[PDB]
Amino acid sequence: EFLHELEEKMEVARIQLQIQETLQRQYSHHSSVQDAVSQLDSELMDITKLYGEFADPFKLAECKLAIIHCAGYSDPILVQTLWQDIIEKELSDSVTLSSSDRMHALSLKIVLLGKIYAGTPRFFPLDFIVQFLEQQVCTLNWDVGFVIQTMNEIGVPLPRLLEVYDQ
Amino acid sequence: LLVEIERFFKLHQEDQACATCLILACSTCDREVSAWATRAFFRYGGEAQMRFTTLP
Repeated sequence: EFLHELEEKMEVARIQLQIQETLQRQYSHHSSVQDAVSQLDSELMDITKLYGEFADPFKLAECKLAIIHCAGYSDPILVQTLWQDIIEKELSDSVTLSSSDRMHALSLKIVLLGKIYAGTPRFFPLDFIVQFLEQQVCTLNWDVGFVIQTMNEIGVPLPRLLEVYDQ
Repeated sequence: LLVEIERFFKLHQEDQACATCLILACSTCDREVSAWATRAFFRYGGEAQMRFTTLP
């Protein structure tokens, strides 16, 4: 049970590290509001606190998603709604020439989050997600296998992908 | 600066940043994070920030 507490801790701590890392990249932030980093490094935080305070205000959709994984929040609507935002945000930055470039970046973003969540079906509804991704990417140049390859890379098995896809 | 490379960019200039970025990517005994990040900067620049490009 000691192990239980330790592992959960490692997970939550990791999230803060990720949030912390993103804060650096984010340009919405001000250096003087260093206070946030101090808070992040300073201690473990409540999940809700992390979610409500950090993820939503800084629109870190990926982090939010991962966090809810640990929480194990099942609610599909909320989970899906969060996914919609991530996808929508991605569209904003893109310009078109980088169809391929965005193609990679998009796959990159998805795979990373995908690796963390993919083990559980609630955040990563493979069935729901695949079409969603295709639909998103559809308004882009296409090469076949672009969508599925990401899931394979995500950590999804060939056998799992096959049955769902066939369905 | 690997996490913010604007500062390098500002002082040094974009070209020089790219060059250094290339060296870090290639550079040996470097952490994967560093190499990947530098590769990313070299290849894509900063997303929705500094763009990497030929201009007429």
